[PDB]
Amino acid sequence: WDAPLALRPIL
Amino acid sequence: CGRVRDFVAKLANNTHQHVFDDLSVSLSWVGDSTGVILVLTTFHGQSKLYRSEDYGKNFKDITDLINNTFIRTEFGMAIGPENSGKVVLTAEVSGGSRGGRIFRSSDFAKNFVQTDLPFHPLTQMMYSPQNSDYLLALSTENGLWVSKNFGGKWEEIHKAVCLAKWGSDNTIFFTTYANGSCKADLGALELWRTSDLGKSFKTIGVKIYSFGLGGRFLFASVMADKDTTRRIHVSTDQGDTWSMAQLPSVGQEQFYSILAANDDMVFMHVDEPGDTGFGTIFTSDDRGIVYSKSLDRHLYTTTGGETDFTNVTSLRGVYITSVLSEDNSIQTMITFDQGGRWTHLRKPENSECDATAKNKNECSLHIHASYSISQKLNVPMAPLSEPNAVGIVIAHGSVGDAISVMVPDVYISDDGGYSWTKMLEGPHYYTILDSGGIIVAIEHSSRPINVIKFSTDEGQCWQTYTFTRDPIYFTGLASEPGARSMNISIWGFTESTSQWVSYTIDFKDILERNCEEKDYTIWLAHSTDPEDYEDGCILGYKEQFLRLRKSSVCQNGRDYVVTKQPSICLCSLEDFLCDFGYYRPENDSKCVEQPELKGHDLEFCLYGREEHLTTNGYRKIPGDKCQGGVNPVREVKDLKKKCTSNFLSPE
Ligand SMILES: *[C@@H]1O[C@H](CO)[C@@H](O[C@@H]2O[C@H](CO)[C@@H](O[C@@H]3O[C@H](CO)[C@@H](O)[C@H](O)[C@@H]3O)[C@H](O)[C@H]2NC(C)=O)[C@H](O)[C@H]1NC(C)=O
Ligand SMILES: *[C@@H]1O[C@H](CO)[C@@H](O[C@@H]2O[C@H](CO)[C@@H](O[C@@H]3O[C@H](CO)[C@@H](O)[C@H](O)[C@@H]3O)[C@H](O)[C@H]2NC(C)=O)[C@H](O)[C@H]1NC(C)=O
Ligand SMILES: *[C@@H]1O[C@H](CO)[C@@H](O)[C@H](O)[C@H]1NC(C)=O
Ligand SMILES: *[C@@H]1O[C@H](CO)[C@@H](O)[C@H](O)[C@H]1NC(C)=O
Repeated sequence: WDAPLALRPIL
Repeated sequence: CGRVRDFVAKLANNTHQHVFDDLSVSLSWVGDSTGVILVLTTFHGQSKLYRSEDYGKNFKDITDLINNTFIRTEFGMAIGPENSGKVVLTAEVSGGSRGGRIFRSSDFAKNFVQTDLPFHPLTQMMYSPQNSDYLLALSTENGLWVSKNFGGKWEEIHKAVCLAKWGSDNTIFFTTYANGSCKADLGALELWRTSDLGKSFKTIGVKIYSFGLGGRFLFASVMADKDTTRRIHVSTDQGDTWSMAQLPSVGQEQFYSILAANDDMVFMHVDEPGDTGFGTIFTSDDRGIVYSKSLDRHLYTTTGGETDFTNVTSLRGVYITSVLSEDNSIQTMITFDQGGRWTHLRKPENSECDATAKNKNECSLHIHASYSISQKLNVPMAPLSEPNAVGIVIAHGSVGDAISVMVPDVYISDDGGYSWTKMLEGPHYYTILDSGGIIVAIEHSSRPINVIKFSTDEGQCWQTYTFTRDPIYFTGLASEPGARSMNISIWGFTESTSQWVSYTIDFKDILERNCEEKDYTIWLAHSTDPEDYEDGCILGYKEQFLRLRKSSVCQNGRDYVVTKQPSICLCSLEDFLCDFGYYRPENDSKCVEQPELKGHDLEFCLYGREEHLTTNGYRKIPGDKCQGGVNPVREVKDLKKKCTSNFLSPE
């Protein structure tokens, strides 16, 4: 069971 | 406690079952104030698509509307922004095609239309923020396509593209390669922009490792010439002009991470060298250029991954995260003022200290967020906070001198994490509804369940209600994003053969009346000490809220404005951070020059810009909106000369 929705950009 | 009665008949006729399929569910909401939910079951070669428009009480099958094709969950249900009503599902196609095929709707999933594409997509399609008809996508051949007509007609705008993403006013940014592929040319890339959908172009950066956007700022990591290291550079103007940040350079094993961002400032994690599993938080100024060590030994895993860093959205200035001791134990730190000062969370009054604590009487609360979960502790949900539900913070935790491995209880705050209390014994799943009118909770158990707990008085008193005769193995909750509805959906499956199911409960008849000018009370935010004149002055101002009474029982409503009023405090020295080259030696004192500028301080003062390098040693905290009071009288001083003084310069 998944219910997808702010990811943190990695540099 | 437990004053609400005559409640069984109120929930019974509002409970609404609906069954699906034999034992990959995938749920996406479509637009605010619609009730449109889309389930995509996937058998793995078969798919089945469902659709409510009454907040998940009743569904209807629309597998037919996608010509009963197999859909790839990998990309998942690409939902458009706002109430644009747009849904795009990416179909599996038989191998050896020219390109892929997509099922797309622009009418809240009433009429899907088939569309073959000129390319095979590698990513989910990205909806522009400005205009919902404008999509982009990156092919398997690393080619950036764009469509102006909601994915009808696609135009390939560049040939070799590693990463692309939208910005404000339909501007596309992206990174490109030359000789090899992406992984080989990592470091030797260049960063483009197009203002006008790939008609015009501009090489806004070179020798790039990677790029990213947070709030107002464009960030880009850049490799140094004759070195394996890289440095972050910041543009506030879509990459026309650039300035190197006042942050340390890092190697190829280490990373940067935009923990959080807005118009005012950015929290920046910088990994510590040597595979340590931690780094250092730095908070920016309004320029995004000068940084300031907020927190040491901030826990953040190898190769990106997980952190406990958490914006407590239910109060201004509040952020929770987790840090590692020298000991090699994990403690949870809270900041109430945008990462100026950090500290331990207050121990709950209704709790004894666990086995981690040296002292039995005295300890602190610790919070289970993404790290606890990753390490397979018995933690169903990370912390929860809704901005409309002012004050309210719900999370799992341990009470002691560190995070403990024991099965945690659920603790709640009503004031943005100054004070706490045990909400429920043992782990639960939780959802806030109607802006803090009703909190709702389901137990996490090995064996199946049939009951749901609810609290009208913000966690202080709970009421049990049996929502089903034949019990279910619970999997998750689903509510309408925004946390303004009163329509929870309880998902699970039957005892093992087995199949999916969803009991959806309206709470309309429980909160029978709407609220009134009598139900709300005055509440000051950030109340340290009322006897002080400057009580509640975070970032140079106070806020006083109208807040729903705990005792009172009513619907706030879908159109509930959070009523607050500011009070602008006087500026002290504390409202100013120290600009580059200065520091605070004594605790609570003036910003004064550091004599030895070393490390990346010395790097900035040499390699930099004179504008940021000349200063009176003070800048206003970003987002700090004080008036009057102290203003830095000190004379300006150019710091480049002092640094270059020591070097013999060529004629
Ligand atoms: C931590 O969380 C809070 C709450 O989520 C963030 O504050 C919110 O910031 C947003 C974006 O800057 C503000 O949005 C507003 O949107 C309306 C409508 O478009 C617009 O009229 C306003 O000018 C503004 O852009 C919002 O005011 C604000 N919300 C609250 C409740 O304070 C905060 O930015 C987060 N911190 C970080 C570093 O991301
Ligand atoms: C929980 O779910 C129920 C549905 O299961 C939601 O009911 C909705 O209630 C509103 C009335 O307040 C209906 O709004 C419509 O508004 C338009 C424009 O004003 C009007 O022309 C229509 O005649 C209608 O009144 C809406 O259709 C209705 N939904 C259904 C399926 O009947 C309810 O909003 C949810 N509860 C909360 C608190 O969000
Ligand atoms: C609930 O719904 C049923 C079926 O429509 C009806 O018989 C009953 O009168 C309703 N009200 C109550 C209070 O049970
Ligand atoms: C299925 O796709 C075909 C394309 O050949 C289309 O003509 C048809 O309208 C679709 N099915 C239904 C039942 O409409």
